Amino acid sequence: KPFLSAWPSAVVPQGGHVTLRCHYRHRFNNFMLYKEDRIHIPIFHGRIFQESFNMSPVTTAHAGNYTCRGSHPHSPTGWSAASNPVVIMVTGNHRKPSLLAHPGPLVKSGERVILQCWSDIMFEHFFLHKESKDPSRLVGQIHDGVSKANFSIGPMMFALAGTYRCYGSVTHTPYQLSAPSDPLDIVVTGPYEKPSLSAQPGPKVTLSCSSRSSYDMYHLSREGGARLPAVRKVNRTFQADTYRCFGSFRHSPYEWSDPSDPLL
Amino acid sequence: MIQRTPKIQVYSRHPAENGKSNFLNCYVSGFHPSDIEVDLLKNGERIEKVEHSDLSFSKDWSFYLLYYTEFTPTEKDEYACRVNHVTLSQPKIVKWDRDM
Amino acid sequence: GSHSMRYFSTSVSRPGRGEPRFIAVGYVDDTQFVRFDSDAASQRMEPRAPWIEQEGPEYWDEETGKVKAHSQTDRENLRIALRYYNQSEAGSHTLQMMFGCDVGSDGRFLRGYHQYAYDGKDYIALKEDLRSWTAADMAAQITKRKWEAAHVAEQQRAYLEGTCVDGLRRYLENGKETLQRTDPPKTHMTHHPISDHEATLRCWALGFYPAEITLTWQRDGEDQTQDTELVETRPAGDGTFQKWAAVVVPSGEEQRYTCHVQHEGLPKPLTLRWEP
Amino acid sequence: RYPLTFGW
Ligand SMILES: *[C@@H]1O[C@H](CO)[C@@H](O)[C@H](O)[C@H]1NC(C)=O
Ligand SMILES: *[C@@H]1O[C@H](CO)[C@@H](O)[C@H](O)[C@H]1NC(C)=O
Repeated sequence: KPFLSAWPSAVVPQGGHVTLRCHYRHRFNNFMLYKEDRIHIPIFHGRIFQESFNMSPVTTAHAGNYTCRGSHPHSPTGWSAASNPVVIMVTGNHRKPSLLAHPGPLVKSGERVILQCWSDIMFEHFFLHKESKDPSRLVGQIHDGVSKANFSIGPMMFALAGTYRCYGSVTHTPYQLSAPSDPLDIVVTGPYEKPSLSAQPGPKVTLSCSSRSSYDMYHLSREGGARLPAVRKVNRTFQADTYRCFGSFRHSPYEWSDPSDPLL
Repeated sequence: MIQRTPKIQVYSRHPAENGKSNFLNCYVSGFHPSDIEVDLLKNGERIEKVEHSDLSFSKDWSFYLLYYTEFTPTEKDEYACRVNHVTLSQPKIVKWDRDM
Repeated sequence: GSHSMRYFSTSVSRPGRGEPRFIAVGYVDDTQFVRFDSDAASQRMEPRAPWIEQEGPEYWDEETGKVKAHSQTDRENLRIALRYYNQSEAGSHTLQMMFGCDVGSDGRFLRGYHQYAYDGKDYIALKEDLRSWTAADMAAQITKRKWEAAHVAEQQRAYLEGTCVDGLRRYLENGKETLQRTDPPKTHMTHHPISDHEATLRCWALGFYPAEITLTWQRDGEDQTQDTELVETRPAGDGTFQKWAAVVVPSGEEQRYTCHVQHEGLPKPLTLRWEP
Repeated sequence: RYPLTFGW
């Protein structure tokens, strides 16, 4: 069977750019595309795509469930078999929903977190996507005049941490998603060792978290939500410049250390 | 990038006895990356039911595979192995030398 | 004798050609016993040797869990490497991991390995002390610092000396008549005229296990370590191995050369001389 | 027995 892929993503905004590539016989050879409504009927009047199909500018009719077939001339049928299904979902249709983290975006390694996607609009389908494979889906539950969902994410690992967005679809146009909800960054704490917290001149202000581990960046937060690069001291210690602080490594911004001890 | 060319060895499992069922092996080794194309040829034509071992490598990180098939050696039926790789612009044919 | 257990894992990314592929194989000495393919239908740690099929379902559930966790882990490590070397997200790259341990005839730990490689080059390796890491390039020093911060070398040391060698002893026991049974090499010699003034002598060794064997050509006693041609020890396909060594001899001096074969299954090394 | 692997 051929391999069908979408570059840069199968979740593309309207007017953006998307491209379906059909790999068969170790080549992006000539292929014909198909939708789920017409399984054995090629789309575009049986168009034979020489190169790859760039669907830019991406419109509404450009969404749906696709499968390709490559040209196998030396075979009973003139073409190949059915490739893997690929669902193109176009975003930017309805109004954006909302995304909250319960209990919070700072998840302990191996623990769970509920990303609740909700909106006053009674979206029938809610979809959760991390900023890069097939997105998750749950049906909206109507309560108190708004539709909500409970996406469970866990157990927490470095691969599950990142920027999440959630979308909503209407009951009769599932491939046309709403605008992207505001991006929620979910970061993981640990298993890296917790640092030590200090705040010259004293608790009566400048951050100062110290640790032997060469954390590239110290992050600070208090009980109420309201970066800081580091440098080594003469003791080779990497210091910074209810409170808590975490250590983080460069190019790995969504993976933090264990929380430092809380300080007055 | 490190791109090594596969070393090919075509041979028989047991000592070759004409007319006695046996196995033909093409051992490809030392290659990188792991994307390699190996087929067993009989009179130039591809052989079906060619099994392959599971992808593994050695202490220098170069991969190695074995492709084997059942056959019955005949003096008029000459067997061989075709190996194509990213380091090979031309599928290497290595003929199975019984007299070797 | 000195036995070993190894695990080799390969993660490859094929943008546009397929999904990322994770193949893992487990070997004891030279006999493969497990495999896991992220592209097969089972999605479970599969047996590849008869002496391991006798394990309970708890074993296969535990092993499948750990190997699928490693699948997801290395699949993500590919993406992290993309940013470590600032590589394009359209190229194809490789990530290999070699893990394992050695034991002696005493059944006690000898040496433990836990090393990684990116695109065939060394990445991060575990030192024989089992307490520090060797990072090859800068991207590997990043991982080394993360790993020193997570105290991973301590957990790996516990595992290499604990479950790894205990499991290796159990594997050597469950197939004692398979893994601790040496097979002697069957030897013969072939003669092919290279030209009128020289010919080629080839000493063969077939059907031997383990794959460790020594073929040396000697002219009047002294070795021809540089005049000889060696091929890689190749598998027969049935757990035995093959190898041959060939040296070019002047026409008439075939009696001056001889081939010595040394192997564990041989009670005494074999001397082979070619006669017409 | 399969090892315990960690993220890079
Ligand atoms: C897309 O179509 C294929 C082929 O009919 C089907 O198997 C697959 O489930 C569809 N994808 C969905 C429903 O997400
Ligand atoms: C969803 O998660 C919220 C988080 O507080 C919880 O209160 C609620 O019971 C869960 N279920 C529904 C149906 O909202």
